[PDB]
Amino acid sequence: ALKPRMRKIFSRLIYIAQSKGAWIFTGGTHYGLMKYIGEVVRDNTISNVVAIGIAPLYCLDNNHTHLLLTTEAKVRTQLEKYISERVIPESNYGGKIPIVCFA
Amino acid sequence: ALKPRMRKIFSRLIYIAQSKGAWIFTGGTHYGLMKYIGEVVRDNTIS
Amino acid sequence: NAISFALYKAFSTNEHDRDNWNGQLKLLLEWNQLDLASDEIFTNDRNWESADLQDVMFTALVKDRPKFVRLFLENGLNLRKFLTTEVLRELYTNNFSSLVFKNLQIAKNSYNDALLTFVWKMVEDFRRGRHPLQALFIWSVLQNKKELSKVIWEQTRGCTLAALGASKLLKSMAKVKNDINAAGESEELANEYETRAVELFTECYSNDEDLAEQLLTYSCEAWGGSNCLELAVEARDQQFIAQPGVQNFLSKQWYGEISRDTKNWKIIMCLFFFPLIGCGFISFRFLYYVSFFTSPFVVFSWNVIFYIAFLLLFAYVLLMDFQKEPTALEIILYVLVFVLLCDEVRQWYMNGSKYFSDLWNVMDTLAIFYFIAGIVFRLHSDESSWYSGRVIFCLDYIVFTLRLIHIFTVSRNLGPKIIMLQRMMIDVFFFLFLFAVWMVAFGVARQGILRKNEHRWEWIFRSVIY
Amino acid sequence: KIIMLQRMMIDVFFFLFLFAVWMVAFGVARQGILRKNEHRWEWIFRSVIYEPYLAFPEWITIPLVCIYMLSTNILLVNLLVAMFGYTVGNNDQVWKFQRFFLVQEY
Amino acid sequence: TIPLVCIYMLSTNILLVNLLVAMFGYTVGNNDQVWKFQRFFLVQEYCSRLTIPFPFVIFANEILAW
Amino acid sequence: KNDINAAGESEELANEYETRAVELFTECYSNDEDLAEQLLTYSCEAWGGSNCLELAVEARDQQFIAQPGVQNFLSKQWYGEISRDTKNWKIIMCLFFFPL
Ligand SMILES: CC(C)CCC[C@@H](C)[C@H]1CC[C@H]2[C@@H]3CC=C4C[C@@H](OC(=O)CCC(=O)O)CC[C@]4(C)[C@H]3CC[C@]12C
Ligand code: NA
Ligand code: NA
Repeated sequence: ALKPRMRKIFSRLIYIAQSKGAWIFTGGTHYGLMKYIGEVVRDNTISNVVAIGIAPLYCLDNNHTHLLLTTEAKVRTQLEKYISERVIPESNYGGKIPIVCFA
Repeated sequence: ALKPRMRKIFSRLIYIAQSKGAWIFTGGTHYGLMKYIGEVVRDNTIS
Repeated sequence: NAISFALYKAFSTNEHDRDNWNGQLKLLLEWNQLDLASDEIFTNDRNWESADLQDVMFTALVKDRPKFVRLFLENGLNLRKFLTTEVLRELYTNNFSSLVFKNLQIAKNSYNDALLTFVWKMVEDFRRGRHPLQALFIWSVLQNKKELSKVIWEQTRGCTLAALGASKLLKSMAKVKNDINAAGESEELANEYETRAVELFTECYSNDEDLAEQLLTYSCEAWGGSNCLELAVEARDQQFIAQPGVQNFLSKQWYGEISRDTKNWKIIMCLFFFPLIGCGFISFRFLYYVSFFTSPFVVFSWNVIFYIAFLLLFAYVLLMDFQKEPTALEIILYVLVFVLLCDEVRQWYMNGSKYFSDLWNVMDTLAIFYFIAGIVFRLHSDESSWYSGRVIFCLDYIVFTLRLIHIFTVSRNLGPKIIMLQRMMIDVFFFLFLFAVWMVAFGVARQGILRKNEHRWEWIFRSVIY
Repeated sequence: KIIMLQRMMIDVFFFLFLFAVWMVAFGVARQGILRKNEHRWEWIFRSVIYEPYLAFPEWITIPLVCIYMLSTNILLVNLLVAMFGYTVGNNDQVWKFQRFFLVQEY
Repeated sequence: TIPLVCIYMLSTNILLVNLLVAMFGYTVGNNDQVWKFQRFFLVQEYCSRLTIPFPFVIFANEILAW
Repeated sequence: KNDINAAGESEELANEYETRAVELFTECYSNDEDLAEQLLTYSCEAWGGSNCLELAVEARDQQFIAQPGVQNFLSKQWYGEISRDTKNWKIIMCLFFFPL
């Protein structure tokens, strides 16, 4: 249920991620919020978010620019810990690349 | 932190002390509220 | 408010940023967390020195944080010692947006003013190479930093001035139609600097009124080079000048050193009879006559009764006198026109070729230029030009009455009817122009019908009109 | 209508005064042109007023009509300013007091 | 002669309309503030004159703590 | 005027589609103004066959056309490719003298 409040959260978030140049890891399928997310990243690459998707058979979301198709929600954890350890000498968050997990 | 409320207290106080002719004992140093206090006593010895 | 509140918690609980509190400030400055930074960083149980706050303030300006520039100032920051000249040129050369800077060049050219020539010089020599706090306020009011320029305004030394001068810098850039949104936001920002300077003056006027009016004519040490009152009339700040503080100051100025509580006629009964000033019949405030004849009420009252008595000896020289010799009654009528001309060469000063754009100062100037032709037609001794010199004196008697009528037309209806008049006066100027266009049409349709059909000269270029 | 009237009545009192000032001007520019040029007495102090009430072009006829455009402006403007002098200037209370002050005078 | 009076109806229209548009050009267009500034601008133009009579024209930082 | 109530409810519903299209355009005009004016003259693939601006003038939507977005677009159209910041007389002094 993408409520008019629930679409206020996940569209202000895309503009915030545009002002910072973030990545968005999500379930790369053509349903739910994940379909609504991909429509906003498609519409906001004209104004620098990169939406990486990680996944009967579910239809694939045709709005994630890089797709990463149980046995797959373990490289998602392996990915973020390599990112969260990764020190960068720009060093505004003490380096270490700030991670948020929206649930 | 001389807040806009914290400067409301210590500037109404100077005018109250002006209407009564008081003394103000404070830490005589060029910092903090004590610097902000001394600016109001400088500006209120003209009235 | 949820991401930065979550990201701050994972940063703060690393147990190594107690010394590195400066990391938590730039984190909370990259986002907009005023209430979190004021409670958990600037709360005085931690040891900071407020001298390494200067590289954080420079990012708090150029990243458009109008709430943190107020926070660093209320936590102690000497802004008149922070604003060094290399800091100010990092703003105008790097962090001044090129769209507003290209908007400034078009603002400087098509609407040229003494204020804008000061600002266009200021952006230029800051992009080339003291009162510095009055330069940061210019930096934030050009680019319409609407919440940030309210903070820098609160630090300025004289703020009855700088709220009005920024109200001019906006309104002179709110007419550039390259971006009507940026010209629209500059218009609504200047209205709340008018309003910011109205109540700052009425509070200055609810106290001692003589203390307030000294601030209206302050020299300002050449901020814009103008005073607070002259900065308002050139910017057409109608809300500032229509307040009862300033309109009282003009009425105290126009009556001058005479008090306004004598009567109206009580001054006029002293213009005729000079011994009545020396009594207590006037209540002005040793040689009160210099205070009397220098107040602009009696100056304007002299130049009407002298101008009325100018015409009654202009009529007397035109009926009894004016036989063949320019007699003694005409030589004073010669020099009084020259006296009425020798101020117009000073009205030829401070005009800028636009004080002749009221269509009534020119009718006063074409009056005197029609009078010198009557002098040229006078001393020629032939009866064909003597009578032709009498006729362009008599037509000039109307114009020297139409100046006097235009004096009475304005000076009675000077009030709420001064916008009804002089907007209507151009509207009848337009109507009689459309009448005279129609009379040329009706002349041709009368000349093209009646006789002398083909009997043509340069007669026809002048007969069809009259 | 007692505030519309008697504010307008002074406004036409002012306009006809500016008309009579102009008629003295147009009288002099009529007496100073026609004959009895130098035939003068205290005749002239009283003839110049009533004479417009009962009523060579080398380049001078074109400013004369420009005078007849400037003169008819500044009198017509004062006519219409007299037409709307009541308009400028709680309008309910101000006429009931002026209605009260006239009847209490009577 | 019948369009000539139609001209004498069309000509007297477009001049009479411009007469009455001139009669109410002041009406269109905060009305209190706009006349006090125009009252201010005229007197300050006359206060910008020399404050001497007509025949004589040929003759011619601690307050901020408050 | 067969049913003035249904003709009255259609009148007050159209006023909150005017108002629904005023603020949807001023938000489109508070952003890039050249991007907004391309939407005013869109071909629409024959929805009614008209553009958004021509649909407003035939419906006499006075609230939509009197907004400062569209009235700026006309003044930028009537001055044309000349900028509006030259002067008024500056164009007129170029009509007489072609080298200027
Ligand atoms: C006897 C005859 C030959 C002489 C008549 C004298 C008048 C021509 C003079 C003397 C009194 C004068 C007036 C005295 C008071 C003023 C008020 C003044 O109104 C204002 O308040 C100005 C606006 C302002 O600054 O407040 C305008 C001029 C006026 C009418 C003066 C205009 C000319 C007057 C009528
Ligand atoms: Na006339
Ligand atoms: Na006619």
